[PDB]
Amino acid sequence: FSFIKALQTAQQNFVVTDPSLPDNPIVYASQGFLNLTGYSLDQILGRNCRFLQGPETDPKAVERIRKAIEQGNDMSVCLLNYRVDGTTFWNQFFIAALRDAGGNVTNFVGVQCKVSDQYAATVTKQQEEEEEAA
Ligand SMILES: Cc1cc2nc3c(=O)[nH]c(=O)nc-3n(C[C@H](O)[C@H](O)[C@H](O)COP(=O)(O)O)c2cc1C
Repeated sequence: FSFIKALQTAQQNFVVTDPSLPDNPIVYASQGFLNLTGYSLDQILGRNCRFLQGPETDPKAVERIRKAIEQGNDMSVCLLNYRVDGTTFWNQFFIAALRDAGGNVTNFVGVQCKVSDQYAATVTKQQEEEEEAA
């Protein structure tokens, strides 16, 4: 709740989605998200965030995000995302399930952090090794 306030003042790139609506659409996007991705609000409001994914996005990573959403818990992962002009960037992605006072999930918050090639090489390597383990 103030978590979201904290992201605003930290000027982060994030969206909030509403899983009560079909296909878990975006109901808010920060200015930082618009700047990073090059989309406008009209393009993304009421839409699922998968438009950030492209042909070279690791599907194992997308799957990890899917399970956390199905279970209503938190995770992070580094994957390839795509801007509106089709240019790419490395995204250290974080997602949190927001629960109400009764413990029911009301929202998801996805924070996008653009990261370097150097950083991404290490983390995706570690992710590949984790996947190879299981
Ligand atoms: C709050 C939120 C933020 C999201 N942000 C991203 C993102 O930055 N990058 C990404 O590749 N997927 C993002 N997604 C994941 C997709 O929306 C989708 O949940 C994922 O691709 C798995 O579900 P699907 O198989 O139905 O596409 C986000 C999802 C949520 C709920």
